Amino acid sequence: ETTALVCDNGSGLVKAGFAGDDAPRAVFPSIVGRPRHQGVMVGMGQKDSYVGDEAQSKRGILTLKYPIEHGIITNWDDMEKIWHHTFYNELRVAPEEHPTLLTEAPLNPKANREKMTQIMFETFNVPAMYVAIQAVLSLYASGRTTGIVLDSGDGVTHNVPIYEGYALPHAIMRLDLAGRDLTDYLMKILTERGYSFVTTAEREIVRDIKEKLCYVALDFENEMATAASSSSLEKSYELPDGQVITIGNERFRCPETLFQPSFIGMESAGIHETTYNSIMKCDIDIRKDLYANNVMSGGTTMYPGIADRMQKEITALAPSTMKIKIIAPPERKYSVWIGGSILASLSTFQQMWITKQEYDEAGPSIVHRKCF
Amino acid sequence: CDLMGVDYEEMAHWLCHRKLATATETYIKPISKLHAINARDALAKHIYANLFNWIVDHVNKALHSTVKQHSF
Amino acid sequence: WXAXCPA
Amino acid sequence: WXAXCPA
Amino acid sequence: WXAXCPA
Ligand SMILES: Nc1ncnc2c1ncn2[C@@H]1O[C@H](COP(=O)(O)OP(=O)(O)O)[C@@H](O)[C@H]1O
Ligand SMILES: [Mg+2]
Repeated sequence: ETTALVCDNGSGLVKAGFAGDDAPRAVFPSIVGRPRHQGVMVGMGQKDSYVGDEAQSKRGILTLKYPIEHGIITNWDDMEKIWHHTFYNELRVAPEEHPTLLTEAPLNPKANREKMTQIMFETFNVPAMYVAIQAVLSLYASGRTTGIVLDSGDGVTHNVPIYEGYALPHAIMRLDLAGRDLTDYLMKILTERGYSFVTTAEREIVRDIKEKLCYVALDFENEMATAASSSSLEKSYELPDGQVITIGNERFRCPETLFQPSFIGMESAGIHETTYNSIMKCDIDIRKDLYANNVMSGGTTMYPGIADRMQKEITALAPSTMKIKIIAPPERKYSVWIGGSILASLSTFQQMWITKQEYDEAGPSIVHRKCF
Repeated sequence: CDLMGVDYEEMAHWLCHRKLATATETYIKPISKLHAINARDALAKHIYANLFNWIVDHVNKALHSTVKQHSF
Repeated sequence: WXAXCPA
Repeated sequence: WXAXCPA
Repeated sequence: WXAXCPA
């Protein structure tokens, strides 16, 4: 009949699809390119801007911009280009026919939701929509009603404790560390070894290096002692021009800055200490049930060994007599989408949508009272 | 597996794991004992319902006649 | 952002 | 250098 | 503190 669209804007990848199917059928980077060189050949069909995988294919000749930075949409016309491309090109569905479900990080400005709703109603003319919290959807995705979700995409990291379906909004922690600034750190440490990656395309090469070769050390000092004392840890990667580059302690040393943000120069504690300091803000009767479920979400939690490092140092911080259990399903990169796909298909949820009648009556202000 | 002519190792793997595929990328992941039991019983029900529809279609092949039916 | 961070 | 730039 | 609150 009619099936809601489910869209998660993220930073980096857009992933989108229809409610009640199990994985997104559109996935592509939320990136817009504009050509920067003088075009020479007449009659080429040359185009004003490129979106998604087009801008990845041609990225040699493009300036690449991300329209979302730390979960805040900074540039709105490019975000409208990304949604226009998503609905018409990727899904090939007319948005007037389908409710749309949209996903956001907690504690980000309200103007972002007001503009997202004004755009979805006025330009797209979407009949109904909703804005959902990224972390809440990872519980729907992992089959739980209780747990402290740790979520990290590109941009924002946040912890959200939930207990039997009640959020605890005073205990929500948010951190801007994750994912892009790891790449801007890797580009800085790789220069030490004599490699220089400046352009926005070279940043995409370093992002691919990070996704292939980085891993998290169980003990950071033992492994720096080992990699100073050996070649055994060292891996080599082939650049798109067929050069070959060799990467040593940098590969474990890059994601350690998740646990020691002072490397990039932040003043806040690592994700393990924001997790523990988030559990410490919950009332003592429920802490046992948060230690028994920790749910990792989003791509920045994909590094090998990040679960066992998290469990090791949280088990160091926690009182000795409790199970600490870290839950990290291999699919977790899509968990926020799978959770929104579940949520949008419930029958109880069909009264939750903001309808255009209500937007017309109350204006975009309504989103704050109706949505979370 | 002997009765049904399948590789023991493939039924033993797929009974306990389920597979999800994004358009570029596929993940195999385990499932709990409850989901494994629910899926075995859904397989048994799906086999039975298809065998039933098959016996009904082979009865219909015996009952049909070639003259075009004007009305019934 | 509008103050603390760049976005 | 050894990758990006020529030196 | 020592039990309830953090200090
Ligand atoms: N296998 C991987 N290992 C390490 N990092 C990854 C991996 N896959 C993606 N990433 C990084 O995680 C970020 C993408 O995560 P994602 O969940 O898609 O972001 P968002 O939630 O904003 O859509 C990017 O910075 C990307 O480089
Ligand atoms: Mg996300």
